[PDB]
Amino acid sequence: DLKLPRQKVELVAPPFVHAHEQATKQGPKIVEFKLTIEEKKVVIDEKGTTFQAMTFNGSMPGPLMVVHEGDYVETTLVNPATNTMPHNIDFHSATGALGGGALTLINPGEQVVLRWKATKTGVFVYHCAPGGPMIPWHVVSGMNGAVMVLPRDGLNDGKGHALKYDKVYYVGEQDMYVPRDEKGNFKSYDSPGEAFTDTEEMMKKLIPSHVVFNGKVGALTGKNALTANVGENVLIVHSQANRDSRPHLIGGHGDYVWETGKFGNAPEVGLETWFIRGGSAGAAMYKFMQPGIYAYVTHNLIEAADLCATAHFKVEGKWNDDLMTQVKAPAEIP
Amino acid sequence: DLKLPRQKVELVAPPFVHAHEQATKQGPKIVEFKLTIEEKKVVIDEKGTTFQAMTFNGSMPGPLMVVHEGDYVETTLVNPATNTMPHNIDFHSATGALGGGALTLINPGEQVVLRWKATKTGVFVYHCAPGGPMIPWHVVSGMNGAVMVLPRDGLNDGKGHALKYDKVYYVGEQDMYVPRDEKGNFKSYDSPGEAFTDTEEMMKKLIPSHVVFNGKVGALTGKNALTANVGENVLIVHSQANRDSRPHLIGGHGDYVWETGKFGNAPEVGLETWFIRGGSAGAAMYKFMQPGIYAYVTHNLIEAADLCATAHFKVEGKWNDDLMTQVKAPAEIP
Amino acid sequence: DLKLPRQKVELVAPPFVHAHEQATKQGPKIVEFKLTIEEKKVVIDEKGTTFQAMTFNGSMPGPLMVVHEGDYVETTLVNPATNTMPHNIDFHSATGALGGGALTLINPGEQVVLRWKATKTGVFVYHCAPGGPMIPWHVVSGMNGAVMVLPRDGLNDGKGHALKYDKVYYVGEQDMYVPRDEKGNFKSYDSPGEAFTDTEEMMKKLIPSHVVFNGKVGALTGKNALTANVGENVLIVHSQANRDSRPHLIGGHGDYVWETGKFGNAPEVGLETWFIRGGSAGAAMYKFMQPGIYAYVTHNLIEAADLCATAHFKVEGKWNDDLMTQVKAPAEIP
Ligand SMILES: OC[C@H]1O[C@@](CO)(O[C@H]2O[C@H](CO)[C@@H](O)[C@H](O)[C@H]2O)[C@@H](O)[C@@H]1O
Ligand SMILES: OC[C@H]1O[C@@](CO)(O[C@H]2O[C@H](CO)[C@@H](O)[C@H](O)[C@H]2O)[C@@H](O)[C@@H]1O
Ligand SMILES: OC[C@H]1O[C@@](CO)(O[C@H]2O[C@H](CO)[C@@H](O)[C@H](O)[C@H]2O)[C@@H](O)[C@@H]1O
Ligand SMILES: O=N[O-]
Ligand SMILES: O=N[O-]
Ligand SMILES: O=N[O-]
Ligand SMILES: O=N[O-]
Ligand SMILES: O=N[O-]
Ligand SMILES: O=N[O-]
Ligand SMILES: [Cu+2]
Ligand SMILES: [Cu+2]
Ligand SMILES: [Cu+2]
Ligand SMILES: [Cu+2]
Ligand SMILES: [Cu+2]
Ligand SMILES: [Cu+2]
Repeated sequence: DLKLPRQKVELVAPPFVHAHEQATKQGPKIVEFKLTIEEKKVVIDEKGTTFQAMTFNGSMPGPLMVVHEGDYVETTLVNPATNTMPHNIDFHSATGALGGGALTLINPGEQVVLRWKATKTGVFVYHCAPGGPMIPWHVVSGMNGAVMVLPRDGLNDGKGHALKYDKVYYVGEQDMYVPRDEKGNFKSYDSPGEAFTDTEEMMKKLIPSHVVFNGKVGALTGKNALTANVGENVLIVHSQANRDSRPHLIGGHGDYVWETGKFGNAPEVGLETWFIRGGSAGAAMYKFMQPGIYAYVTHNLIEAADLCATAHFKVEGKWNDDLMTQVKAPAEIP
Repeated sequence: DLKLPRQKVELVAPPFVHAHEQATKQGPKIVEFKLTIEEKKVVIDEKGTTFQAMTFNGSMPGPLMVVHEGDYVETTLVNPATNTMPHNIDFHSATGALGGGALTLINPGEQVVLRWKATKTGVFVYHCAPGGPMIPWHVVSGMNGAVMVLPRDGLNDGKGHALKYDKVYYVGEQDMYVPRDEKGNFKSYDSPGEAFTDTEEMMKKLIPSHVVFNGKVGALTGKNALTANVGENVLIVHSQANRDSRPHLIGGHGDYVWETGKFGNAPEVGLETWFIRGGSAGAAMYKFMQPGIYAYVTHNLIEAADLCATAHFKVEGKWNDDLMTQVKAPAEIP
Repeated sequence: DLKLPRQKVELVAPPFVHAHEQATKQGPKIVEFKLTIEEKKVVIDEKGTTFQAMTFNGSMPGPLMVVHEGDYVETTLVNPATNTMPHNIDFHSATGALGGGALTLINPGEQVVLRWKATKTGVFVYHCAPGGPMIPWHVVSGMNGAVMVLPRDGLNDGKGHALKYDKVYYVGEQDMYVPRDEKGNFKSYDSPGEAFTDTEEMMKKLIPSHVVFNGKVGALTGKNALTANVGENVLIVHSQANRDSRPHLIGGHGDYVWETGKFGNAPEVGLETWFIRGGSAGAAMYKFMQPGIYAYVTHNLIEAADLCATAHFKVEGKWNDDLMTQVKAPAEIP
């Protein structure tokens, strides 16, 4: 009975985001997405530690879905027969039926189609939630992503001025719980099922072994560093489906920050470090002023440097000596 | 010398709240409350784990006290001779004498009467605080509740519009520290005193064994689920006297949220998950749009599903297919 | 080429703050500071536990630096030959080069001079960040402080009214990780280098042994209690470079709070407890209304009472019985 135009989106793997308009003259449409669940053993660190991951579309985090307020989001969720467990999807952006979870439980070999109306603006978590103790387990195994619901007029600063980003990145942070054997090495498992008992015991102690961006230590460094140029306004969407995080751009700021992630609220300005509550997404925009390398971290520095939670930006452009200068290089003390 | 009318309140056990007006034409009064401390061994989980609780009025949390700005709150605190320890009360809503703690220390067999002027609006924690290492121990043993100080004109959205709730619930979250014996079973103790040494050792490691609403795993489920109807605006007051929490209504939102809990500040709008700082209360209101079961959790999902921190709402009314619909039920993949 | 007047500041040890103007008619200047790194073994608790500290200017936290928006901050960082490690400095208030860290790495026997323009108002962390796993280690060893960048018109409430403080204190909170030996006693080490392996292993488990203000349990109690008088407006700057905190003034409030610490945002009003995200500074002002002793804590009460995180205020003036009174002193129950 819903007679609106249909638009398909081709999702892209994080940290990139599929093409979209900020402000739009389009009216509501039914925006069609497909997510295909993949359970797979992956490597999560430079030492070769393995992990029984469970993913939407093969990635941790799942891809960012972008729509506008008043759109209808129609998702085909697919659980191929090559998987071992039931799965579903809960959208924090949606209203009713446990976010959609109560309507989307699918066994291996099945698919389901859910539609929800995007009545709330902001960035929001989505995650699997099959029931009971499976809920945390599927989430901390990687089954979480985000969806961004933009105002049709684009973003604003709460004082009448438009805020337009030149690019957007999606940083999904994942707390992981990898058990150790008696001598202190990380364990490997043959299936998610086999990993479950030891993983749950560790989970209940509330200390992760790894905290990573984009699924692996170092994922967003080297060839895969984030990039910008001086003068570019970059939006960084950050999600954490289970545990708090405190993002910080080393050498920069959050010029405009929605730490609770919801665009009906004005952004805060000029932040050093912001806070993503476990179970949410937030967003920060920054206009780069200086070239060079920046690190984007959670500012629990133990997590950042020792447990995996560091990304880099490589920024091109001209150095601004008015903003910062080395007046005297390192020299022997007089 | 204070010549105002006196009004007695009959407190009720959480999650319910004693009857009160939102907006009022009454001027200030002296509002009289009684709290009677009870130390008691209770069951906190479905496996029969026991716990040496210490409570105001027999409940965890202690009952919600509701007054208006400019009222005077006169509390008779009673420590019956059947208890073993000294106790007191600190109101975060009050000014002076460590919140009242320095004026209310009572041995078993004694009572005291404290009056404080409600000069600050919002929801606030109250808790026992007898001195030194006893302070955390009495709090994490259950000796905490909340008090709500309403504006005399009721709540507003910060943009001129009244916000009236149809009902209010009080969810008190309790971090508990139950030691285990060598083979890994929870220990039982004959008295709070006997539980103290092992409990303190565990407390200092900062990981709870249980995180519960209303004193027990499953307290706010089944016959004791929270309830609403589609179209009802429900206020949920959430407190945590010792440790952070991140509330989330699964399948809903926080339409208007005071996460720091203080009504002199405008609410934020349209939240997915909010944050209650340890040592505070916050409040969220939501107008239900869909029938069915909702879960109200802390969105550390390990705490929610595995350590006890899940409540349910059962909501009656008509399903709204515009907001959400299952377009295609689970089916075999083509 | 920068032709502005130069002004030297004599830094003072926390919790005190060097003399400065709130509102000023001065235009921009180059404000000159010196920080001299000291590695030293210190006592951190009343039991005599020792700790391999690394400090700016000999203190934990490092001293508060105060300037105005648009000033240039020129810091001479000195690493004497008596130290063992390289060190640097990252200012969260600065733009570029990892906050200055990429321009300030100095070996023992060297110094460097960095200048940055104070373009962002608020309170901000500064900390050492030499690279890799050294970053958390130097920070949690004590190498962090703060800088306050005031508006030239002083502070305001966001509604047109000036907020002038009568005094300001700087409370730096430090999470410390002191390993234990087999029988459960804290270990002592002969050098920071020797402490590193055991300290890193503990750090990665994310539970501190101590959480202190001003470098030691009890530092801000007794002779060294903070002080005020009834009617005095006190600003409390609170920093935490690595881990979250939840400040609370027991018996008081946060009348005006910048919990994210940034003066381009209006303060929140009337808070009980606020939240300092790890990697940030925040600020709260309170006008004292009652004499007596107050405690200033993190409201994880286990951390406050058992791990070290309690300061006192001693406040002089006249008791206000309208705000609070003991109606009936402790007496036997009728
Ligand atoms: O060497 C036997 C001795 O080792 C312990 C660990 O201290 O257990 C190890 O050996 C057992 C027998 O091979 C294994 O099953 C166990 O998993 C391993 O830790 C003791 O329990 C045992 O007495
Ligand atoms: O079987 C004795 C042996 O067991 C240990 C634990 O490994 O201690 C247990 O037995 C002691 C004597 O009964 C108890 O006091 C103790 O509480 C219990 O754990 C060893 O310490 C002991 O050598
Ligand atoms: O008494 C020897 C016995 O003690 C253990 C600890 O259970 O190790 C202790 O003694 C070793 C030899 O002196 C020390 O190196 C070690 O540091 C200390 O804990 C056992 O490993 C050993 O069998
Ligand atoms: O070696 N097993 O944990
Ligand atoms: O290189 N020393 O001045
Ligand atoms: O068995 N005692 O912990
Ligand atoms: O039931 N299978 O389409
Ligand atoms: O006794 N060494 O940890
Ligand atoms: O001192 N008893 O009332
Ligand atoms: Cu799943
Ligand atoms: Cu969720
Ligand atoms: Cu008590
Ligand atoms: Cu308190
Ligand atoms: Cu250093
Ligand atoms: Cu930093």
